[PDB]
Amino acid sequence: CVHHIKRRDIVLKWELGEGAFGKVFLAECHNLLKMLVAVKALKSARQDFQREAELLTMLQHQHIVRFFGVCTEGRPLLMVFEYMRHGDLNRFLRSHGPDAKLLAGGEDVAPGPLGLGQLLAVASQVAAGMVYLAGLHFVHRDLATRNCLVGQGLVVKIGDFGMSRIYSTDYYRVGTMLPIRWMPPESILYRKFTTESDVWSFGVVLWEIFTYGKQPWYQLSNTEAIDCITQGRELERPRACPPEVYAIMRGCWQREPQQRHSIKDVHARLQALAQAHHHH
Ligand SMILES: O=C(Nc1ccc(OC(F)(F)F)cc1)N(Cc1cccc(-c2nccs2)c1)C1CC1
Ligand SMILES: [Cl-]
Repeated sequence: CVHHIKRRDIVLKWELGEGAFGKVFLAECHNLLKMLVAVKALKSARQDFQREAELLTMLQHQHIVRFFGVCTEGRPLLMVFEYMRHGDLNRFLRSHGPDAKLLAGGEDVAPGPLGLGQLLAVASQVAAGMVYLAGLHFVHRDLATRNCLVGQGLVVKIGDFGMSRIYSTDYYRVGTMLPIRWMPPESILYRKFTTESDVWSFGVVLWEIFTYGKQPWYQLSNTEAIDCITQGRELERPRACPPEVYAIMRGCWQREPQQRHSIKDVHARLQALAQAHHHH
């Protein structure tokens, strides 16, 4: 079922970044539809790549980054994805925040912070991707803005760099890299990962969106953040966050996993708020 792509049809442009087990390149792909694509090159490694390819071929949704296939005939092994021009959502939020004008290039279009409508549109799209994954009983385990991508026209989709571990500071070593600031108490304490720990992570993503990409618990060390989370401390309402949006975050952050609101209900509430603000 996995689509295969000839090595001749992939023209590497430049290396975007690299991690311990992979390198990501911007490339052009021929006879796929010239087309820009993001290519992951693998540094057992195989079989894990094969399971990954099968999984990415089955995950198909408007808010999941598009996977086009693999290149296995030759070395290294390649995975081909659509190119998301505006990069990862954490960097996107940080570059479209209150200090956007200071950071902007001279030619940037209408520099300034994203407005409420745009922030709800980002939030609703991430929630839609999570509704799809929950429907498949798929647990992401690392939902965070660094793992979402932004395309032209404020199109937001869920991904997973794997190599996120630029963002090494967002993970804590115990003893495996865990994104503790995005995790609920049961995941930090017992590594219990479920659709309910993903909804908790979505509440944290909502907080990152409304703080224009700040790191959750930024004032705290990893050990201090683990202690705050397990003690039940809640992140502060962001200045740009309306009370209705903070109530949605609180619904994702109920201590008992079974008490957390479903991602379908969270998505429905964000869509309703986005609809109510469209003309205002
Ligand atoms: O996000 C991924 N991979 C990935 C996707 C989906 C997925 O399914 C799940 F459900 F978990 F979401 C799992 C893993 N990337 C990053 C990625 C992809 C596409 C474009 C871009 C860029 N375009 C511009 C600057 S960077 C980057 C791969 C490492 C390549
Ligand atoms: Cl509330």
